[PDB]
Amino acid sequence: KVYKVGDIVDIKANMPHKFYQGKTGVVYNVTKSSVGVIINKMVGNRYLEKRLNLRVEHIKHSKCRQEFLERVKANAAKRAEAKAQGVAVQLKRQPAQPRESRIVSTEGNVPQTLAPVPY
Amino acid sequence: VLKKNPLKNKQVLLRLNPYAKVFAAEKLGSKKAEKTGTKPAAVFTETLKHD
Amino acid sequence: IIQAKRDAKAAGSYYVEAQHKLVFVVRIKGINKIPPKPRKVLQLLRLTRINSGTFVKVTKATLELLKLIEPYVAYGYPSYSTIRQLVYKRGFGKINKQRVPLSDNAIIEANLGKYGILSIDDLIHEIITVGPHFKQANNFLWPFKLSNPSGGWGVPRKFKHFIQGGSFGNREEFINKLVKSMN
Amino acid sequence: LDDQWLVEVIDPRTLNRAERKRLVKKNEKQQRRNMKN
Amino acid sequence: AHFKEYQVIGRRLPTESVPEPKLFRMRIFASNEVIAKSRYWYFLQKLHKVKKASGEIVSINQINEAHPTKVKNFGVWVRYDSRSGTHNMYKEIRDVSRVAAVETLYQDMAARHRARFRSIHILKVAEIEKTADVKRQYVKQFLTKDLKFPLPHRVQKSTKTFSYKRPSTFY
Amino acid sequence: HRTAPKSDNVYLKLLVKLYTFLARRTDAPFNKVVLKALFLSKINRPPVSVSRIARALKQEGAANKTVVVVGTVTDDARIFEFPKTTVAALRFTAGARAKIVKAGGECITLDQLAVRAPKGQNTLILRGPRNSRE
RNA sequence: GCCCUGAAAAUGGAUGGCGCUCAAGCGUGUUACCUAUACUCUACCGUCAGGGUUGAUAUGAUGCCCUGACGAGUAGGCAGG
RNA sequence: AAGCUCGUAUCAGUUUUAUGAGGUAAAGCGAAAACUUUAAAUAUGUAAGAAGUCCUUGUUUGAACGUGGACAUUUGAAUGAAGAGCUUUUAGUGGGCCAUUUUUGGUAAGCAGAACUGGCGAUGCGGGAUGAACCGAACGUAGAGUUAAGGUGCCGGAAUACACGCUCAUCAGACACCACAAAAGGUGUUAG
RNA sequence: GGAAUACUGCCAGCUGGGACUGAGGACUGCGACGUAAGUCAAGGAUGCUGGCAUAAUGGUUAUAUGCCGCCCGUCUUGAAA
Repeated sequence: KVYKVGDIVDIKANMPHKFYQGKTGVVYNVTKSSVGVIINKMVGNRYLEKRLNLRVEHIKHSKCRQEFLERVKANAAKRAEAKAQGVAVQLKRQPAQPRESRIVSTEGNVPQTLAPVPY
Repeated sequence: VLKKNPLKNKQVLLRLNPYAKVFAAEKLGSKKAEKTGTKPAAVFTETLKHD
Repeated sequence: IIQAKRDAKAAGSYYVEAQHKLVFVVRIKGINKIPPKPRKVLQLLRLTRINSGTFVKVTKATLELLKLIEPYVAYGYPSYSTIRQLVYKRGFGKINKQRVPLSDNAIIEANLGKYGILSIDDLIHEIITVGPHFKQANNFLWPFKLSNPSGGWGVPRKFKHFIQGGSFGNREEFINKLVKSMN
Repeated sequence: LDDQWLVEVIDPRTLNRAERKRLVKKNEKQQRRNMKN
Repeated sequence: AHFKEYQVIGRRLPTESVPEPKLFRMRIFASNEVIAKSRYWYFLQKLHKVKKASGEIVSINQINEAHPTKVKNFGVWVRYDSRSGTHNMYKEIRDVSRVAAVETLYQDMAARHRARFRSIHILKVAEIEKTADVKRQYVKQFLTKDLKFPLPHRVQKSTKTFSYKRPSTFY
Repeated sequence: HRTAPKSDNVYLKLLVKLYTFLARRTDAPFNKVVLKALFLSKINRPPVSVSRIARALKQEGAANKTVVVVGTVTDDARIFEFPKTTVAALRFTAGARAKIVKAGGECITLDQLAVRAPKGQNTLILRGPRNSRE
């Protein structure tokens, strides 16, 4: 397991001393024992700078840029289709839309009415 | 120099919406709708009447 | 819409409608003693003062905002008659600044004839049918400055939930009564 | 300190080992001079 | 407020490989349609693990009274979770419609038991058809043949602030 | 972000009133920037050497752009050759005044430049180094 | 659920007082009504902001004209009188 | 406060989306609760493109670095916004109260220690009889109209309104209350 | 079996009563109305008529009534006295 400088890691302590517990920063230092991970932390309304070392079997290499690495390549994948066609790609990520009107049949499904009968 | 509200002062309503003239012509808000005899299915009646 | 309900009942079935894809929100609570987390949100809605009012394209992401500011506002779905008046009586465009009253179509076409929109009713059509240029069409209008309602509020104490006999929350259809009272 | 899992601001934990090795050997240095006199 | 009675149907949302769940339906007394749906999902959490975001309303309808003139005799189950653990309560109301009966009950429960509108489950409101199934005393009171009773001490509401007559109950 | 210059010179305010008439009604990018330099401090109007002009004429195809300086023009004997060009500014020192004319160049006030170039056509603007003094 | 008891002094006294008992109490429902420097509208002042305007003959161009939004405030800081 | 150094498309006390972790236990059901996948909200981090990517195939098959070329704005979620940095300089002010939220330790009882956010100070105005902290409330000058909180027997402006029930007190209650005397007593009543 | 009404919602349906406001000052615009000429409730009020012509309105000044309103300044920020 290799850590380099600039890797983005998250904290998952495999206790009760200190708690960040799921917080994410970047790596600046590597020695054989620990690695140097530096962390933003607000005081007042201003972010500080927390150099910090951690035993390397408590810290995981974070993947959070995963979908973004896909989606730039996905847009270019759709872009290759986009030159091959008279089409708008609609490459934007969209919010979830409110859904449609539709008819539901009570044919195989008689509405089993209920109450706190009790049961 | 002054905002003349529509929905009164009909001249400023006709400053907008030239269609609104014929809206009051064909009277278009007291439009009648025709009736159709479409009774619901009886299951629907039961489930409403059901306790 | 009426016919689909009628046909389903004759066919023994149930017609649901589509979810209402447009809301109208009015700020109720005053300016002071607000936690910062909602008070950031009202500034995103241009709800800078009491009884200001605007529209929201209903998304998932927008819907989470109303769960945040629920004790402070009221909202529902507007009808055509309700939308038409606020464009008419309280509509104000915005030429670079300056809360410009509408008063003629030529102002609108000078701004949104770029987007095809050249009437006043095109804009109204772009609201109630949430269309391709809704964001600019909503952003064009000034936030609506409304008066305190004529008949009053109903409830004696406002700040309980509308379900629980208060004022705030969703009132999906009943927002149409309150806006005309505040027009 | 050498076994716990974070730091809160070159390794620091081996320094804590080093400063005791001063103070352990400071017993050992002060051992000798009283063994002389 | 003067309530209404509501048939409310919900079907929690069909997923892939689960189309068409079983269309649950309750009878809701409430003022308007908004409170009813709000009251609706509330029961659906207590009964089992469905939640409000997980599902949708199929349809909602108002139930009129089938005979809003005929005087009926109503039996009511109410249980409520006070002050310690809950307990049922069965009171009988001679009344006109279903929605008429619940109104006086909420007037009754807020009179004696300090009972909130949230505090109360209406389990079932049943019409007693046959006489001599009515069990309470005071409902049986008004059922005897050819009932007559006086009004004693008839006050008259004055309109203006003075009168000249030493007015008397009339009589 | 200054609107009117601090100096109570009358003659300076004459040029100000002229270019405001130009900058409103000539829609050329030149006339505004010339006006904007007229509100500057003594610090922000640094003196320009005659040699810095001689750098400019060495550029490509620009031996005939009428170089215009808002500030003042100073002399510098470190150069020796000097072109035959057309220069307008506010102030010429006596060294600066003589060396241009003895080269054969012409020395002009800014108002005549406005007459000759209303839209500032075929001109050139220089600025002296602000970061010289600390 | 209400009800009484469920200790508490020492000038004369306080649900704010009067008093009020199918309340002028308590719980609850319904509308109606009263009202702030709050909000809607208009006028006015003032600041800021954005536009326009040497063309003589006539005027102050730092002027004029159009348009808008704003107006709490100690220590303090600036401007105009 | 003075400036030019920006009037760019750059940012945000915000969500969404993916990725996180506390799995708190609630799925649940497996092999005989003992799974190991997985299902929520409770608050929280990180990320969301133009210096953006590929290709060319070199350096020191990968990887870490590179030469060069191609790919524009439906250019890479929502929503709101011309106020981000600079160089200069420089007035005051650095100890304090109240509340909520977690969290740790507590005892006659009060608490104590942290972390966080409000309010107060410097701030009037309507209400709470009166009040630093309670409820409401965006302070130019006036006019009109509508309300907030709170009220509508009489002081006192507003229904001795309507509707159903309950209560009689030899110092009832009109509220500080979801606390203290408080756990009970009573042939007082009412409903179960 | 056939109707009515309640309820809720709409009308670019009609009509009455009240109260407050009258900014602005050649023209231009958007309009509508009319065959047109031209007209208009269309980029902010005009018309008609009376009284008085002075202490009449107004001002100023005493005083009464209603309602509100504590002694300033300094110092500790609160019993903040």
